[PDB]
Amino acid sequence: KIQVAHSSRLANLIDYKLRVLTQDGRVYIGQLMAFDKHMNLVLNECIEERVPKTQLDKLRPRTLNIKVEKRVLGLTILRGEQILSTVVEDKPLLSKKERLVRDKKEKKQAQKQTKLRKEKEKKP
Amino acid sequence: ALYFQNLPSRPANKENYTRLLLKHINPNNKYAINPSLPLPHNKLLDDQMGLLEVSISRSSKMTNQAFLTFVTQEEADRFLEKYTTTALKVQGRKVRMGKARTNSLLGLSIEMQKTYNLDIKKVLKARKLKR
Amino acid sequence: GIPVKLLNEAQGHIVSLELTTGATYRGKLVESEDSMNVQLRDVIATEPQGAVTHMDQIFVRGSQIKFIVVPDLLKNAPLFKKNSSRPMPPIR
Amino acid sequence: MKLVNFLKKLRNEQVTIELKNGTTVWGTLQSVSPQMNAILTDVKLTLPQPRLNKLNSNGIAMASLYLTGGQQPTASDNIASLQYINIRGNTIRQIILPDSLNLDSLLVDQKQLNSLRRS
RNA sequence: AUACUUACCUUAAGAUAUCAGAGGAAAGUCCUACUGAUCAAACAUGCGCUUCCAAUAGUAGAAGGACGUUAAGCAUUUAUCAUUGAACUAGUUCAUUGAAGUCAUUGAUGCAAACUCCUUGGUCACACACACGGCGCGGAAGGCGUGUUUGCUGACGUUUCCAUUCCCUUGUUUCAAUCAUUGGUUAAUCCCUUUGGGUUAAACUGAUUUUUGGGGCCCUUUGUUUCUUCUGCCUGGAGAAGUUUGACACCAAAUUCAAAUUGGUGUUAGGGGAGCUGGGGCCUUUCAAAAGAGCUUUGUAGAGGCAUUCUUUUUGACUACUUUUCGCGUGCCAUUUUAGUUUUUGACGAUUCGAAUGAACUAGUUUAUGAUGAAGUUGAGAUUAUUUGGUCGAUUGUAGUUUGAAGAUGUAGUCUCAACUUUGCUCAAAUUUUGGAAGGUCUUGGUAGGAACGGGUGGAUCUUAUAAUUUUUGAUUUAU
Repeated sequence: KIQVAHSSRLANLIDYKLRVLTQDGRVYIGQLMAFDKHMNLVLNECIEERVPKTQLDKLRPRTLNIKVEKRVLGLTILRGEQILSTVVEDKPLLSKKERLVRDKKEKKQAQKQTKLRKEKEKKP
Repeated sequence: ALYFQNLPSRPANKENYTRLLLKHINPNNKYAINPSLPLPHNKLLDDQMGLLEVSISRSSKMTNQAFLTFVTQEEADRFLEKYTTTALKVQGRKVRMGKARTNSLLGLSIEMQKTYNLDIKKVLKARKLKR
Repeated sequence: GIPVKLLNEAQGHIVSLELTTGATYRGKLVESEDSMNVQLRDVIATEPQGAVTHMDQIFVRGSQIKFIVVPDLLKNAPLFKKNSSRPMPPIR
Repeated sequence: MKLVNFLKKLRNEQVTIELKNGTTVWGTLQSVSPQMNAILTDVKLTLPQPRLNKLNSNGIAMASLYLTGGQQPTASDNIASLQYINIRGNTIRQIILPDSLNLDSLLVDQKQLNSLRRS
């Protein structure tokens, strides 16, 4: 499927589509953007998947097909208290090289902003 | 002992490639599951209804054609009139198949059971094909 | 942290809530603090068992909040800029 | 003293992280945060079977286990295998570390000595 | 943007890898672009490392979705509580009064299929190739390893700071014709010293460039190549200007009254080549270190050994012999007009040629014929068996050695081992590993900012407040 870097922390992984497990047995799958000290994180396009009480008997030990009722909720902010564990689903729309490119161009543009602001403030 | 053409070259792992090939032939076969794959040694079956082993090299000469061997010759042909010249298609492509010009190597282990000289001859003529 | 700052950026916009008790409060966000406790205006409430009601004003404790749904257009909001250039802070 | 600083020297070891759910995780261990957030690499995480003539297992842990995406369809018992699970710190109950490593070398904290050596 | 008025408010703390050793200002601290080890980051760079990257020899297929249809699909289960009166069995129906009351019953739950539609990929190159399971060019994602730099990282300010480039192209590819440029080969003529060198014109061949024509693929580039602006295009792929203290596009306003004004968001791109520069692999040369190619005697150095005796006791310990009680060897050197097995195919199946037969094609060619011809004995070693040559456990007593206790008496030389040198006898040169310098070749990366210094600087990380209701030191394994 997908191989995550053998040493990769929550800061190394951004924009990866994640799979988030809460205490209540439901899952939030989507792109991570930010997170925090106490690990409450922000997902971009996320869908909460749930195993109904009626399908649950199908998971108890004996090819299984579970009907997982899920609903779509975009740009949420989770709470660190509820989060249990996190897994990686996919890798970002952009490669590593391309993200280096956009990072460098973004930084250069950011410096250009500071110069254009400084010299717009100084003379007038 | 059977011979194919224009199969997908792209999967690079023989056990994954035999997964795909076996998957197109027999849906709901033994192995859609993927814990493990069997490996008969030179001199057990892969799938029911005639299949035994699968052979693929990476060589530029053998690139797209992968060969199948069967339990016996009448079942080897029985697989051929299963479709009866109605072309099945693997991943992207209809395959054109025929009888192998050389007999199945693992079928020789079954025949003579019913083979050190062949292994000597293969090392010799291989040594000469290197030249 | 950024997750709370995005909640402060969502003031005056329709947001959704999930309390850990199971209810759902969807309505317009008036106030939010750094303790994540928010107060909402003109909100529709869904009880854990589905019974839906309507209340004009509500205040919820942040510890009981589970997830908050925020208008999607805040995704590209400047909080998420990785490389950003700030000026020098004023001397006081 | 913070004993979590011990776990940070256990890096690259086979370990079971036995959580509050009863879920057990066998895996190779990577950097452990100061809040005891434990990040693993190649993990097989499962639930034990209370026998007791069919005593229903944890109902939340089965759902959380199927929802990792790592449970394969043909598993007879209840397990899942996946790469890279990151575990919040407050979820951990017990940690079973291997028998081989010696504690006397790892249980020495450099800050504890540093405080005494300096005074 | 400036001036005035009013309101709201002001600094959690500390730190930036660890360990060890040497040095500077008995204890501790601080410090050393000091020395080692380990760790971490960035940057390079490698591995026959691992996985993945879609049909055009066809109207497909892989992954993921539909908050899509069939679809009132099929199979199930559900629609409030209390008070009073009438009838009623001994709970049921109707009417009235009060309380709350997600919508749905075309619902909800379970089961399964068919169809349709969306997003994504190198839809690359070479190949249609009878094998025993590779070593085409790239891209994505990892694992492992070596090397360099740095020790969290970035903006800002200061400096005898150091820096300091170009060209072509923006459909692409291929062939042909002709033009131009450079190089090699052959023939002829002339000159100088049969041979060599130079020049001449001519012929052939390779590479590069200009103009035309032909072919192929692409044009969704949908605002017709998307780096801008302006001109412009399908009978065409074009032309002009410009490229970061700047230009352009766009959004917002209120007025003026179509420009600008002020505040904001975004674009300034891709490809190739020359130069310069960083890294890697290979080759050649130069240098430094290390090593490898018998016996006897003599000399030197180092190491080891060599100076109390006698008697008694220890079912104290060990070894050997003999006695008492409960032919064999799992044993070995030499020889079989000795035997058996293996090994050396030591020596005395493949390829080529000729002949015959069959089949196919137009006497010739090809294929096939376990299809013919030609190119057991001896010796040595090892193992086993046989034969004669042949050789060798427990209790008591004696002898030898070691240890302990008691009593009595007295107070430099030699040998062996190792290293070096010289002489006799026999049978400086070259090779390899490690490290440095130069040149060549292949390959890859970079190509406009970088270094030092400085702070009442930003952000990351760590330590402590911080295990006491608002997230990480437990009330969701449903429990008695």
